Amino acid sequence: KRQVASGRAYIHASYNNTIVTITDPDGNPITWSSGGVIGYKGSRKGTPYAAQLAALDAAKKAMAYGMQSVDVIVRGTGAGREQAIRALQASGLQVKSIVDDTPVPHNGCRPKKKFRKAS
Amino acid sequence: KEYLTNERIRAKQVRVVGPDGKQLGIMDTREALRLAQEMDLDLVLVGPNADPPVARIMDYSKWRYEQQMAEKEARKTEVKSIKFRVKIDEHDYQTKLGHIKRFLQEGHKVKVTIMFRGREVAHPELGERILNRVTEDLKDLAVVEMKPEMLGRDMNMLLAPVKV
Amino acid sequence: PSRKAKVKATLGEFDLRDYRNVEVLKRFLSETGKILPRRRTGLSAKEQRILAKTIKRARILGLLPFTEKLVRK
Amino acid sequence: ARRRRAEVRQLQPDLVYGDVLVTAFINKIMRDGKKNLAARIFYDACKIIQEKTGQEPLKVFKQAVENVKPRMEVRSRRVGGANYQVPMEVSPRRQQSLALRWLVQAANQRPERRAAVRIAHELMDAAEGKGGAVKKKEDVERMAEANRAYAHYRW
RNA sequence: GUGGGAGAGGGUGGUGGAAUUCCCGGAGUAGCGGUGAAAUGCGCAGAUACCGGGAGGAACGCCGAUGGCGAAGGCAGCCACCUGGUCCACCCGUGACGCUGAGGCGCGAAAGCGUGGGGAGCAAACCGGAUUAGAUACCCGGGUAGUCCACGCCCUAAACGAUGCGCGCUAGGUCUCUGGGUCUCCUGGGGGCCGAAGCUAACGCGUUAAGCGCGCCGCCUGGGGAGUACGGCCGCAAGGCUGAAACUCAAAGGAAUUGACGGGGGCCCGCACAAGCGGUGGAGCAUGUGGUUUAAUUCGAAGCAACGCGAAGAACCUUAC
RNA sequence: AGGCAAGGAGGUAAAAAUGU
RNA sequence: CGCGGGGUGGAGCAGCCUGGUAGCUCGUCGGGCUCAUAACCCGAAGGUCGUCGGUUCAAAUCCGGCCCCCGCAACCA
Ligand SMILES: [Mg+2]
Ligand SMILES: [Mg+2]
Ligand SMILES: [Mg+2]
Ligand SMILES: [Mg+2]
Ligand SMILES: [Mg+2]
Ligand SMILES: [Mg+2]
Ligand SMILES: [Mg+2]
Ligand SMILES: [Mg+2]
Ligand SMILES: [Mg+2]
Ligand SMILES: [Mg+2]
Ligand SMILES: [Mg+2]
Ligand SMILES: [Mg+2]
Ligand SMILES: [Mg+2]
Ligand SMILES: [Mg+2]
Ligand SMILES: [Mg+2]
Ligand SMILES: [Mg+2]
Ligand SMILES: [Mg+2]
Ligand SMILES: [Mg+2]
Ligand SMILES: [Mg+2]
Repeated sequence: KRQVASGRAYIHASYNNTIVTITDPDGNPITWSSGGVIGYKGSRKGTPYAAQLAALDAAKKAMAYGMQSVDVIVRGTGAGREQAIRALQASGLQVKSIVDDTPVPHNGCRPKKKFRKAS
Repeated sequence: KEYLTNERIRAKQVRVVGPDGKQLGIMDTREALRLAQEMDLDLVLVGPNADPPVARIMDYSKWRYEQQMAEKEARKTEVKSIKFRVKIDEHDYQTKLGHIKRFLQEGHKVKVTIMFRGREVAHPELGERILNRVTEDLKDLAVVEMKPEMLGRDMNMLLAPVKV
Repeated sequence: PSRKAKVKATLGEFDLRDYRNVEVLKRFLSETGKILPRRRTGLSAKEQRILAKTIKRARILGLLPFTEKLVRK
Repeated sequence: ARRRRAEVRQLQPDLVYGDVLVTAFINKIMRDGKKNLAARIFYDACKIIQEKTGQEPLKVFKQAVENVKPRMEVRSRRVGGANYQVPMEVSPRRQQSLALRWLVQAANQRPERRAAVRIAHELMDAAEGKGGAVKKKEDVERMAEANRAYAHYRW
């Protein structure tokens, strides 16, 4: 509808779901895909295969904007981050690089007891 | 829970009861199906093993959904106990009262117990003084089904919501 | 089990405390904007600590990176 | 079962052709240890096949088997209280066995009259790409593919 | 004293990015969140994810250690300032000025409270959702106090090395940090680990002693009762410090050992499950039992290892009722 | 290409009250 | 006396409301599990919807009486 051919892909990976955002080289996201995008509601939503599927969908969507020249930024630790990456690699898209932008606090505010109990 | 929808019927000639409840008779299966298609809502066989196959012409899926919703609503309604002691802390009492009120608002019963030991002197009296006071406090929310009855080692009340 | 190089030894004699000498401290960070450990650097403990301090100072200025995102991984 | 990979039995192949697969199929068909009944049944089926689709039923049988052969199916592993249909591979011989079993099942699910006949029909259906056994196989595959989600829970 | 060192030692004044959250701006669409599964939850007023900027408040990733420091509580971004303690070399000055410490005075985490401020995250209570027999819990969603500051209090703690401080002595080896040296090895002061003698109830300790001593102070003299009561003192309170007895029990205890045990670990095994085939449970009947009747339904057998079992032969017999 | 190791993942280690 | 609302297998609750369509939990029975009990799972039994009756093709359902339950207005109490 407005096109680009070049840009990025933020793989946000949680345990509960892995979402792939596909943006331009600026930071204007055009094309995103989630677990609930591929039907998978619940546990599977965040499982590797689901993540992969989401990634594939995102790639396909991007291709509907001529998009080849995509950089890939892996944000966060999740089960599907590697699988998503693999999917992207497979896809048929011009993957620039597999950069890793994990959002790790430089000792930030006290996390929830759960993700904590880390001490 | 679950009936034969429009074309799931080979039950020959059907009791054409709409979602309205109106009889169109003993139509063919096919005729009935056609009608359903035209009317948009499915000929669902609520009694295939009957005097004509009871062809209730509502959307089956929609009907199911409705039923589900109703069921869900039914759950959300329940008994909530507030167990005092004979000796009362006033702040605590207040808090309990508030909780009871909240429960009643929500739609939920408040069975208001006390905890008695032995020492059954002014124990029952104390219980009465407590529970009755509590009732007085929140008459707007609940009125008492069960008065402060002796349970030997408890004093039970049941505050039941004013309107349903 | 780790035997490839020593950032101390691959390097010649210099001033650790010199933080503006920023090209040379870049060796003591990883590929990420992170300090290399005692075990990868192989400086004296004291020396190591001094280096770390210098790195921190540099970062605070703006000369060295505070963090990176790991590439191509 | 614990120690060794437990050896798979080599049979006398068919005395009418020279095929172990055929023998296996006959055995599967055979309930109660009534082989020289089920062998007869098998040959009747073969004859029926010949009468209809006029190829040497052995080849036809093979084709049918190939058609039913599943490659990924579902086991069941409980994980966190939830039971999962774990989609994994099926090993060659095992897969073949499964296919054979399915064929037999289909033959005995069929509403047609006699022993040979049903089997023959089933085989023909399998060859075609339709019938009961094939359908079952397809369903199994789907179950793998509907639950490809859990894959990583490999054994 | 002089010279030199290390250090998250303490305080005061600043600052630096990551992160989170919150808002503005975009770009964009059907969910995100969450979990063992889910559900509440938020979202079309357009979230979640992504970029840009701002507002903050807390906390300091990597270094990082098994490390350093303090007397202990404790202490981590970095910088500056104020400053404590300490170690070493020289052996230079001083000459016994020392060690301890009832009481005293001071410190003292966390929580707590008082007053004022702030408040992003987290988060008791609390409101929800699940979970469950129940759920006032573990799990999830929110959420106030409180975490943060200033000022005041409070003073407890597994305030632990569960080891009071000082000095002398009595094998080494090892790794470490730190200081001097004539520096592949010496010599100081820390921090660990392994061990000579010795000790110890063993465990273990073992030059950083729990060994040999000497100095001194604290405390113990069975467990509960009980850190309770009573009094006293302190405290805004919460409480704390000081601290019994009556009665009661003939144990409470520690350390090991042998087992047994564990929803501890590892290595193993069995038709133990899986894979496969065929059954029982459903039907009738055959029995044996349980139970109930009866004049008696003889007695025995009890989860596997009782139940088509003693019975390998009950019409009378057998047979015991 | 294989050899391991050290690290970082992430998955899995569900639940399940009692006793003469 | 008024008015309101209610009445469902043994107990608590949905349905009425939308004329055809009786669920849910607790208990009762039987079985399984277990060493044994609880819990757990499985079945089984069990409701004509107060009633007279009407409807209507057909009512738990729509209508009323009567019976009640419930609160309040109410004198002797
Ligand atoms: Mg000096
Ligand atoms: Mg917006
Ligand atoms: Mg120290
Ligand atoms: Mg001198
Ligand atoms: Mg002193
Ligand atoms: Mg003193
Ligand atoms: Mg206040
Ligand atoms: Mg929270
Ligand atoms: Mg709940
Ligand atoms: Mg709750
Ligand atoms: Mg919470
Ligand atoms: Mg405060
Ligand atoms: Mg002590
Ligand atoms: Mg030493
Ligand atoms: Mg030792
Ligand atoms: Mg001793
Ligand atoms: Mg105390
Ligand atoms: Mg012991
Ligand atoms: Mg089996």
